[PDB]
Amino acid sequence: GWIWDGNPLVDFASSQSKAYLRREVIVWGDCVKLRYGKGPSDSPYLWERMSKYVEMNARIFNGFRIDNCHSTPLHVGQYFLDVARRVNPNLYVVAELFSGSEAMDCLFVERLGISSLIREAMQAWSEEELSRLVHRHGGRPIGSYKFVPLDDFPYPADVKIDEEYCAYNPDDHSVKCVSEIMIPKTLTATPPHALFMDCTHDNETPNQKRTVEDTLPNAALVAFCSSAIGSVYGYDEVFPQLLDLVQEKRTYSCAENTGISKVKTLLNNMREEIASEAVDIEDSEMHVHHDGQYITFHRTNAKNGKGWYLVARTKFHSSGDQMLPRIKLSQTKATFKAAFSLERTGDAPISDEIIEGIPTKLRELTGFDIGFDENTKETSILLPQDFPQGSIVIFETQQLG
Amino acid sequence: AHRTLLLRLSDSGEPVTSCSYGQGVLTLPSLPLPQGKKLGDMPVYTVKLAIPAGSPVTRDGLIWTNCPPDFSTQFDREKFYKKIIKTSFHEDDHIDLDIYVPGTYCFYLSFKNDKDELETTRKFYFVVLPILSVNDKFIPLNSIAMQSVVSKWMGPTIKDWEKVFARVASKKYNMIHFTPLQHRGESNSPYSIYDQLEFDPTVFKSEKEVADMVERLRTEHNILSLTDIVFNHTANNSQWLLDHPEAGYNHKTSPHLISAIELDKK
Amino acid sequence: IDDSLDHFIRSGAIKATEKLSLESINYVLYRAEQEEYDYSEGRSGAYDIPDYGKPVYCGLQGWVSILRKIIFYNDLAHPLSNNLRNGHAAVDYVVNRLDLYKDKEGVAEVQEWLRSRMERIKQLPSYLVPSFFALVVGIMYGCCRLRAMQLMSDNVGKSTVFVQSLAMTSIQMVSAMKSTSILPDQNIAAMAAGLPHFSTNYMRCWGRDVFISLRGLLLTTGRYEEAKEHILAFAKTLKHGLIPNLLDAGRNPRYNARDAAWFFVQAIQDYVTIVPGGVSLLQEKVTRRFPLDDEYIPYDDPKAFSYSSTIEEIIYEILNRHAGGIKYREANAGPNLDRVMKDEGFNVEVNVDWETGLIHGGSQFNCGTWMDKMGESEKANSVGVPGTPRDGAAVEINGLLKSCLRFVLQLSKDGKFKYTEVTKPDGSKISLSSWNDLLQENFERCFYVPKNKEDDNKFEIDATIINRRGIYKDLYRSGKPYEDYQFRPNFTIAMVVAPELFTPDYAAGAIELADQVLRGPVGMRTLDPSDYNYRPYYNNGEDSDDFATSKGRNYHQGPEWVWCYGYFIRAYHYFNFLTNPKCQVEGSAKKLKPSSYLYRKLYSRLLKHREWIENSPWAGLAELTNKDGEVCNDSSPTQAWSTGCLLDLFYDLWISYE
Repeated sequence: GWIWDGNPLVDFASSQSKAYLRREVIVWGDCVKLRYGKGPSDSPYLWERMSKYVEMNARIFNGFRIDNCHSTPLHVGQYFLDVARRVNPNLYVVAELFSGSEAMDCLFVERLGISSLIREAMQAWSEEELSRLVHRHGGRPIGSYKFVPLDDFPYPADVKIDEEYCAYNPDDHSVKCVSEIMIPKTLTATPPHALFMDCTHDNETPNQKRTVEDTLPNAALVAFCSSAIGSVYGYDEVFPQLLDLVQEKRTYSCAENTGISKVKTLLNNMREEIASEAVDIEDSEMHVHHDGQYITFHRTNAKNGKGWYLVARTKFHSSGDQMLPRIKLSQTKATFKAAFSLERTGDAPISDEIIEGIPTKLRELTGFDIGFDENTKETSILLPQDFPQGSIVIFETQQLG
Repeated sequence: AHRTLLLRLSDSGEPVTSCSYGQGVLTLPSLPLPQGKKLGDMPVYTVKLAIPAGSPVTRDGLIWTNCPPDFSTQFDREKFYKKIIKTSFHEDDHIDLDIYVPGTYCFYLSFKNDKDELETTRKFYFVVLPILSVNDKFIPLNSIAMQSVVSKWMGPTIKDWEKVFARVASKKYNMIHFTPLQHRGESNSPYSIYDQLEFDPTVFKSEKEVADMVERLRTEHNILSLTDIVFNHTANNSQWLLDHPEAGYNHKTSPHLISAIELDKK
Repeated sequence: IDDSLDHFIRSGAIKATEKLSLESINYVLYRAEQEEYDYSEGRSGAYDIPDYGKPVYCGLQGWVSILRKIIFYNDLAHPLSNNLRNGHAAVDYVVNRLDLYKDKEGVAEVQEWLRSRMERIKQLPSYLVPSFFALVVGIMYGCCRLRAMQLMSDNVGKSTVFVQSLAMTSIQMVSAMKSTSILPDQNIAAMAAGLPHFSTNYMRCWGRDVFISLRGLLLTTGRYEEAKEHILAFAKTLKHGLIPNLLDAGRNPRYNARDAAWFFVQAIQDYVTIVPGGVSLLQEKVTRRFPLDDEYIPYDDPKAFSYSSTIEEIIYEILNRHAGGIKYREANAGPNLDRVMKDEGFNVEVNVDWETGLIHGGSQFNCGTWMDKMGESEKANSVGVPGTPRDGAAVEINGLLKSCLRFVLQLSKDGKFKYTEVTKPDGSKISLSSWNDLLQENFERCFYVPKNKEDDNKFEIDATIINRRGIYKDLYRSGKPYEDYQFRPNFTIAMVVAPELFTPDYAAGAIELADQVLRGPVGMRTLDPSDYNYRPYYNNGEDSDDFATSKGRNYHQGPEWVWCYGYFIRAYHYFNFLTNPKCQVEGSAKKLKPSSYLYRKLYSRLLKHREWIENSPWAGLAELTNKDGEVCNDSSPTQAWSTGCLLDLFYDLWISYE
């Protein structure tokens, strides 16, 4: 099970803990803890069983997802992921990892070979908390500095030179040097990759924690981040309530194209076009702004001037009418891409053999004015007063020069 | 080609940080392999280690890494390989580390002490991300859209599962997260696993039946599959718990809980 | 008229076509009047334009085919121009007819856009209606044509007008109907053989036409989910180890088709080769609505849905039972199936001469091949006499067999086919690789006709009955042995499906003669003009006493068919690229790609087809042409295999060099 506020690195079923005696355990009688020792010599069947367990799914799937990976011992997780990697060298490891700190989180990623850490958007308590969360996984600041070798490098007189920056074949998928002097691209500690979930199977549904309207802006905010995204089935289908993994047996409705489904089709295809246009950490820039129940997300590629601009009026609660000032973009041209509003059309159906979501209207919006001053080269973007909470608009932007 | 990065080291063998991106990990870029080429055909990446001239580590200095020296050689976490450090007082030494397979690698240095002893730096890890293709369409790790679906809520038939696959493929996800697909224990929770070594018999028959469905997801909907994996526990009614009770914490294996057993039995 | 009317008429058309489908576009653009009656119980049909006639399609194409020349010359005096001034009936017709299809995907939205604009047009002076009518129809036409190109695959979406005009035939031919279908329990999309006469009831679906066209109309365009459903729908109708030609929606089909079963398995290979993940087709389970032996029509018997057969065993069953031998008189034989075929013709037998490994079948009272014209002239005394019985070893049937064998051999290599044995009528077993290497050794021997008299002693040649050297026989040991040695385009099918059986120089030189002899401007001459039986004019109404021409027995001896031109030029391409060095150039990365000299040759042989589909009221290619391009007034004006086999060529060039 788990201790209340205890360090997950300490095996509470081991000698160094009194938690079962001192009763400090919030327990799962459902599952029985497995005792790996200091190695296979301390449990030769469990290690042999888990090994073939790992080796089986490594033959099938493309990767793993490790529940409470922080509670899994290190030497254990390292051994089996190495075993899986011998089966499936392109193994994609995902982990809901919250160790005692970020430094420890990074240490686990180092030794385990985790490829992405899971971050949840429903943990946000307020509009700003979400905007910070989205700022964390949004990218680097716009106009951020780029790295060059300066006076901290040796310059061998016999160093190779890409005269006129022309020794990179786009089909060789090379790692390009910073310039003509071929000092290789620098291997630097970057933060571990994130898989941003707009809602997990352990999160309370937007109906529960906020309202159902947020399912549109929330998902758009998450999808604009420079990271992997995810969602549980039913989030887009606007289910009314978090499913109990233990009790419930109802079946997913076959009602197609409900709620956000058409919007996630747009978002993912939109990110499919962005594809391999941003490789290293400095290729994808961002700007997130928080103003009341509005949250603004500008997404920018640092090489080509293409961008996407998201205006999201979130619905954590029904908090009244708020008017956003005219958006100003310097030396940028904008273009209307799409806009949607989500509104609840009565409560959810009550069924016993099938789980159906809340009826929703995905209304398309209009009334956006994009003024562009041909002198100052400043694009102005105005919203219509018909922009209810739970609505988004997406602009394609392009920097001039 | 040019798939080399420069990992500068300090005078103590620690890696130099080039920018302050915050607390992080030495992850190499997510890139597809070149034209029509397999993992064996070439080093995935080459990590060039730069050792400072005349630094303390250059005295009988060796680089030790668990990076296999060949594609044929398999990877052992505990098997490390020697690379000699070219000592000069004026010129730095550079030591390429050819990498042929994704995964987690690490390296440390051994050098001669000021007491002529053998001293060893910390292990320093760097990660090579996998290369996810769906149908020879490379998927950057930053473009993944993953759908979590619980199987026991997807109906009772494989045919009733491909209805969910087509719905999420319309919503244009490119990866599906599968809650554990094995025979569940008493309370029917997907994470309390009855048997980890064969799948849900109510829906599946063999390992081939799930591997074909997962491959069917890969070719008809351009979607990749991954599953939960539970390490910390098994279900409270595993048929092998009777044949092997030592895999848990017993009065025999973990005696400190004897005082704790008689507190629940009382 | 106001400044906003202009923007109103030109907007909203793309959003209206959003939810359309390559199936539903058929109901908006095409629909022959007979296809329209099918949905209207005979009430509606095509709009009769006074002092003119009717557009050939009820859909927008019917209007466009007339309006294009009217807009070009500003023919404000045209009968349609006059009619559009005198009333709003043609204005209302465009909108109302979609009530028949208001339930199909995206038609309701397209109908509303048309309705909303047409109503606003009617509020204009009468003399302005024609221009706005043509403008509105033209705009919605283009948006539907665009939607088609977006839904189809890249090779079609980025091509010339001619390629796209070909691809639009796939929409003409694939629609759902009310009188027929390809499945007995449902009514779904079913590919017609051609419009208008092969579109309704039993006359729509034909297994030979479906699968010869399946590659071009469905795979080259990307309609994979529609190619699968047509394959599975015939899988249920397998009996005698053969596929029926007259698919009666999977409800009492006719099994006189020795050809369909091998074009059927050919398409299966084409499906698996092309569709990403197409190997998944093999394990697809089909309800076999007939018995595993070959009893009799029991469409209501509970043994219909009795058992299941995967495509794996379905492929094997065709191969196995063919070897083991097949003997049967057609079920329900008699006049109620063929009121002119003789009593011995309903007895169909097919086996393999294992000294060669090829397949013989039929008789002088049969029509088992694609050349299946049965005579009927009582005055000319030809009742029951097949015009072209092609008994014994037909080139394509065995070429298609080699292709099938080559397919399943490399297939089992990849662990996707579990079968290797094959039982002979006595009780012997032969590996598929042995049968494969049997044809590889004996085919060209039994079929080639050497140019040098010296070599006749090696190719089983009877020089008494010959006409031209340097040829592949049309048949091997048939009934009339001089019909073995006739120059017919049928051999090109084997060249396309199994080129391993041919030595390059012989195939190259043989098809150069077809280029000079059998190649018309649009149609492939179905018989060497130097033969005595050559009659290249087809009148299915001639009453006179001529044994050849009366009641249209000429169908397959002389007349120039268009779908054979596809298999011809595909092989003309392949073997002029292997043989003649002037047709090769060092393509990028030294891989072998054709030169402009070869492209120029292919280009010059498709001009007369582009001209045809351009100046055709039906936006397609005919099924048949009389001598030297003359229009055959009995030929269907648009046929599936006629266009699907030209698309076949373009996919060849695309999938290999682009």
